[PDB]
Amino acid sequence: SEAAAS
Amino acid sequence: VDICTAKPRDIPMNPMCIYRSPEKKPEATNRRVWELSKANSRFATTFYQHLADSKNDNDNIFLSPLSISTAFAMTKLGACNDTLQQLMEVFKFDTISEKTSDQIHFFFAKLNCRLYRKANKSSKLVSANRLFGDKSLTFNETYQDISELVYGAKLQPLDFKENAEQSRAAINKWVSNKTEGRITDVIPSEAINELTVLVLVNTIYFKGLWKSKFSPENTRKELFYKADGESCSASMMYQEGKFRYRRVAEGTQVLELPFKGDDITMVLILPKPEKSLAKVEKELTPEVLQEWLDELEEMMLVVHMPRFRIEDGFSLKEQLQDMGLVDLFSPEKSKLPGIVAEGRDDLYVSDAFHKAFLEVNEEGSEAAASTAVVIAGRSLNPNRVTFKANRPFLVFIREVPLNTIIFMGRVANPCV
Amino acid sequence: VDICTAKPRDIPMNPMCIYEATNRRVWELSKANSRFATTFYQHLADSKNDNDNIFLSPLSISTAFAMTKLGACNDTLQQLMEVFKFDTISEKTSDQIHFFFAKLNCRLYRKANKSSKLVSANRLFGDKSLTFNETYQDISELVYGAKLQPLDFKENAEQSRAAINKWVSNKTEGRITDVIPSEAINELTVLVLVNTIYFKGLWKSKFSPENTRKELFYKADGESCSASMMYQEGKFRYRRVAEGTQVLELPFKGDDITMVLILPKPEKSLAKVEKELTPEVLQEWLDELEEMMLVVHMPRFRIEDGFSLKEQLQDMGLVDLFSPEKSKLPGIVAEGRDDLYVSDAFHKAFLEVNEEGSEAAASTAVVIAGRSLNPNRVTFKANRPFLVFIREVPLNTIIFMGRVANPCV
Ligand SMILES: CC(=O)N[C@@H]1[C@@H](O)[C@H](O)[C@@H](CO)O[C@@H]1O
Ligand SMILES: CC(=O)N[C@@H]1[C@@H](O)[C@H](O)[C@@H](CO)O[C@@H]1O
Ligand SMILES: CC(=O)N[C@@H]1[C@@H](O)[C@H](O)[C@@H](CO)O[C@@H]1O
Ligand SMILES: CC(=O)N[C@@H]1[C@@H](O)[C@H](O)[C@@H](CO)O[C@H]1O
Ligand SMILES: CC(=O)N[C@@H]1[C@@H](O)[C@H](O)[C@@H](CO)O[C@H]1O
Ligand SMILES: CC(=O)N[C@@H]1[C@@H](O)[C@H](O)[C@@H](CO)O[C@H]1O
Repeated sequence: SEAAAS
Repeated sequence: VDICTAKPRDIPMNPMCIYRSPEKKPEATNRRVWELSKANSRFATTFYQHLADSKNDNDNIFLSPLSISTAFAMTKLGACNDTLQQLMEVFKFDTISEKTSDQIHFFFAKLNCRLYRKANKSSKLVSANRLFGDKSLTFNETYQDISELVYGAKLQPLDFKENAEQSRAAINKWVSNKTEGRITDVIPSEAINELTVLVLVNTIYFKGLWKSKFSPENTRKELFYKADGESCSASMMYQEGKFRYRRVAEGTQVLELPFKGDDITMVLILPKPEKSLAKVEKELTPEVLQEWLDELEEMMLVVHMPRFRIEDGFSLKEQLQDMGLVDLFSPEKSKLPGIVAEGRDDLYVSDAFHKAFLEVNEEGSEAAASTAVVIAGRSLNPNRVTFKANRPFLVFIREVPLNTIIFMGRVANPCV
Repeated sequence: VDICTAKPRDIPMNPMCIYEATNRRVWELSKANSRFATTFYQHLADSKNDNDNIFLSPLSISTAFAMTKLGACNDTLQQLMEVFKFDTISEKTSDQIHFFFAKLNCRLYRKANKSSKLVSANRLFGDKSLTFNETYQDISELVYGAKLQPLDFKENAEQSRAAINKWVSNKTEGRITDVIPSEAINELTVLVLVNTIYFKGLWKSKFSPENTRKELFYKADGESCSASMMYQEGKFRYRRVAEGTQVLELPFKGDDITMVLILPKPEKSLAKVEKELTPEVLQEWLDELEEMMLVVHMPRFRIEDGFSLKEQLQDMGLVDLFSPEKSKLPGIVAEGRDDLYVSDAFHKAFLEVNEEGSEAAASTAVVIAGRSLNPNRVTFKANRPFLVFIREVPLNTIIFMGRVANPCV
């Protein structure tokens, strides 16, 4: 799983 | 003086204003950072309920509550009066009884220290904060210092007056970089103009591998049943093994899939085919979700979970407003005197945007398949529990030791 | 004289009756042994419950009957050539096969490296009152390192049986303790030809005991039993093939001896794979394996199998040898007896697998003129079995083969 947020 | 090992007395907050949280009504970890974790989750769950309610049942949803909490907690540093109060209430920081608004930040630094341990771990969980101010303005020295000391946010000067666009391209480049390219164009072209003085930004990036492998060889196409009563073809990952699980109210299934390291996991909430996910969401209370998590027990089962990519982006202004955060957005009522020094005390937030990315599959890589799994001499109980996620479900990626919800969302359509 | 080094003529083979080049010969024999292996396994499989364990060393069995063939004649000799496929080796004389079998054994058990232990020990047991033909005795000792030990079968069948089983136990680090059943040997027993093989290798990639977990294993008809499942992640020569059948190779230190596991797709039956097994089918698979990163789950276990070989072998072609009327083994006893036939032949194998590596042992005893014992039996059918092979790569020899079904021990 790869997750990113901004 | 390292904040991660500092005593509250080694870190002077000198806040412009203070708010006293009203009076209320474990496991070898820190009492305070544990309470802040609880707070962030109350905001997480609540905000998610709101967001999902304004969303159509066929839409995927994904975001980072931690990211949001962190950004606004950063903004609270210069908040005062009713803006300061609302911030404390909406983000539930006021539920850490009789604690002053300035102490929250010390606890938040301690929470961040644990979260981004960076130790010789297996899964990667990093975070990056930064303040982009106009080169011409003069920001508060304490605001500048504390933003750096507590949240590691530097103050990079940009030229919003003359080159807003060039400044916007700078910000976007930074975020893209801090998110391994997964988050691009966070800030809309329209936004950021000559009157823009501050752009506060938080980024969170995660990448982990499954502790229990989903062999690509076993992935196959299966029908997914959307909310609109129709179906579509999805890539279904398959495996059998032991995972913490629990059948809760009305046949809803809760499953935890850990990543290498055990520190972080993925929790899935799958309602029985009968019950609609909208109901589970409406009932998904902070205390309910917590009960469910505590009831998970290791158990042998079959897992049917789709591969999928989710890209969500939206403005937080409306949702946050309906939740009680009004002053912050009002040019007339906003109180942020502790941010910009000398004048311009009627500074307010013009907009707040969130953009999140999520990819789930076997190897974690988008490349082809280079792995397999061989299980010899296995004979499981013919009556083993089965978890088949071919209908909308909820997803969370949490840091267990702290019980922090790093990301959350809904997979309403994993199809292609 | 050392046969390993010697050449065709340097060894005076004087068999009574009859019916690189040394390297291509040895190879052809390895193929012959392989052929017998898969064929015998299928017949053996038909006599068992698809959910029962099956372990055996085809090589051991092939060696004991080769040894026995040194005194065979007529059809008996011929049938022996065909049943064990020695008759497919580019030769002319039934006696030449022995020279290459010696060459093989030489390469199999005599090496410098010896990263893994693989030993063999053959021996003959003749009645203390008979005069055994001297050529047969000398040739058996030369070609198979099998000395003829005296035993009093006429007055002490039991003392003797225990004696032989004990000799076998000594050559198998005590893993094979009762190759010969209780009443298999009696006063009329003339000779007992025996083979033993002992192996013990270390995983080239051992498993960590820390990663081993208990797991409920459900027996087909019935309940469960706790099982120790090992876990490891790494690169292995692997390959998923037709109908979802997986072929996985686990090499031992040195890479000259490996263990090949074969498993059907879940819910698909193994019997289908066994019915299509063949030296070539197996070779096909072995050639398709590719290096791959994979997770391997495999139980810690040991299985022991024992049985008579008479039935299976007769159905395969060996009829005469067991017939008190048609059997023709004139080249064994010079004076003392003359109606020699095999009453029975027993085999017993042992396999143990753990984190450090693997351990296997076997033995075959061909009993002459003894009492034909009725087929023994120990049924405990389990479930979802996988095939296993422990072969020596350079020599293309299947040392051990079987079906692991009960990982509960
Ligand atoms: C906000 C802060 O930095 N604290 C001081 C406060 O202690 C002092 O009384 C005041 C002058 O009266 O100047 C600052 O506000
Ligand atoms: C409502 C308002 O603006 N006035 C008060 C101000 O008198 C007080 O000194 C300050 C300290 O937090 O809190 C508010 O700003
Ligand atoms: C001792 C005896 O019984 N005579 C035969 C002999 O004629 C034959 O040449 C030899 C070859 O195997 O086998 C036996 O020795
Ligand atoms: C690890 C990676 O590939 N990401 C790159 C990094 O190599 C580079 O140092 C950085 C700018 O300093 O930009 C990132 O996007
Ligand atoms: C530079 C400036 O405007 N002075 C204020 C100062 O009066 C106040 O004590 C401090 C606390 O936040 O914040 C500064 O910005
Ligand atoms: C059936 C039988 O005993 N007859 C033949 C005999 O004529 C022959 O001289 C001898 C030589 O090997 O082989 C025997 O099998």
